[PDB]
Amino acid sequence: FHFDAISAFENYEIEKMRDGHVVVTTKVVNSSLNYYGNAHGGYLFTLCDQISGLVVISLGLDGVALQSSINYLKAGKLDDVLTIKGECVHQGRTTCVMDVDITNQEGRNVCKATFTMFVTGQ
Amino acid sequence: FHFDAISAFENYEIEKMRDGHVVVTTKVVNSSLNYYGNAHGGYLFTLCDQISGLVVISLGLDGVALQSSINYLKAGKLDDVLTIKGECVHQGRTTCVMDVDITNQEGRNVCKATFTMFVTGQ
Amino acid sequence: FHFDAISAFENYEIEKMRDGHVVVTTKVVNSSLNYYGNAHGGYLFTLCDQISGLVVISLGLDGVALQSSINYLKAGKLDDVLTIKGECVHQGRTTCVMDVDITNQEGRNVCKATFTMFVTGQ
Amino acid sequence: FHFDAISAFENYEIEKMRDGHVVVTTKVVNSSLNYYGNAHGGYLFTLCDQISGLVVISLGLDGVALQSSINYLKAGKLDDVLTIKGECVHQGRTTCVMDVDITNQEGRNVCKATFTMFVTGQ
Repeated sequence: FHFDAISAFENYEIEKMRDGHVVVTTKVVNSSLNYYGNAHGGYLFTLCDQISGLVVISLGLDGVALQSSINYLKAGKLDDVLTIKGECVHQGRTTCVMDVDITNQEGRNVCKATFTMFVTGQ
Repeated sequence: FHFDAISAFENYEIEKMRDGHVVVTTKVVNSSLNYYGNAHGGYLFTLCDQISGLVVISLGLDGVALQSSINYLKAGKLDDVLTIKGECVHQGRTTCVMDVDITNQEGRNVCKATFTMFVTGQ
Repeated sequence: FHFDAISAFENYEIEKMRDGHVVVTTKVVNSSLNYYGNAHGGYLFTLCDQISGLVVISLGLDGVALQSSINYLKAGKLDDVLTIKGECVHQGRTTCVMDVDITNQEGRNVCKATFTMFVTGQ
Repeated sequence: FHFDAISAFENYEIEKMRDGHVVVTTKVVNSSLNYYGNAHGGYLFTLCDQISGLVVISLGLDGVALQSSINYLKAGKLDDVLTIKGECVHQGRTTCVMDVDITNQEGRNVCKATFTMFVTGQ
């Protein structure tokens, strides 16, 4: 019947962004959560997708989304500090593939995603 | 270097929510967009994921995310009205599978996603 | 330690192959099965992938695989007659997306897959 | 109109199978190929899926397939020696996630897949 907006990156720190390697941290807040008080499925995905986009930028490329996949491994909670790590695992002539993982402050794996993108150009 | 928060469902209309069938509409606004002025990949995913969650609720179930997939077909733009349609395509004893599609106001297909969930219970 | 080769399409009937629409039937035999006597995960995928390839051919296109996804819904068994139905759900300038479903002789849904392909040309 | 059966593991060597780690090699032969003389999409998937199944066995578990994904990176060719490497990247109470990669004899990455399985038991 009613639910609040889901928001992502109301806070973040770019730790690394260089040559296809990206690390970004963010703290889980109330707008990150679903009904059950866990990190929203869309929120966690958006975290990964954005970092994927940064990997692409870091390569001097312009990209457009094609297909994306995600596995949910462990719930995120309010006040968790999530470390988002992106890597380009395949750079093709016309496509790129990015792998992105999220771990919490205890080192536990939260989710893992893969992004298949089309290279719009340089 | 810098980017704004990505937000989803700052506005929405639930048109249908009954027995595994869900339709929700929303208007694309500035917080929905990426750098290039298109609907953000995470935004479109979050739209689908939330409606998937509603399909599950509409069945009287509690669900937890496992794996999710999305295909991006056509860009969303500022002021687009996006119609989000969810259906449970498989209700298993212990898992559910939801298909979710988004179409714009011109009837064009924007994206399509599939959600594989674990049934936490009734 | 030891396992037999997995084989697909040692028998098949093309029922329909026209303008992006494909239906193919096949009977599950011993070489289709895994250790537990169910239709092998790779076998069911191969069934879908091949029919996806036929959808592409039926459109007068040449395609190359990019990314593919599958959901397993119900086990296939020896002597099942599996109906494999393929459709192009999106024909883009440079990519295609195919949806493929398998149902058994009792009308039950066995698996469902999605193929994202690159158009090599006409 | 006509096409030959697609077959997988008509030859193979298990190099490693221990505690969630699996390496298997196989040589690409004529029955592995599609129309265009490349390794068939279903063939490469079947290679990965089978090794995923071995990872699960190596853990003393019984598994059933749920959802699987694959990215195709570079074509396989006749006489290629493909090295298939599987790992369990997440062992949950009720599910497992396997990552599987294939590289050819030149060290080039051919494809990469992810398997989400349900643990039937011990």
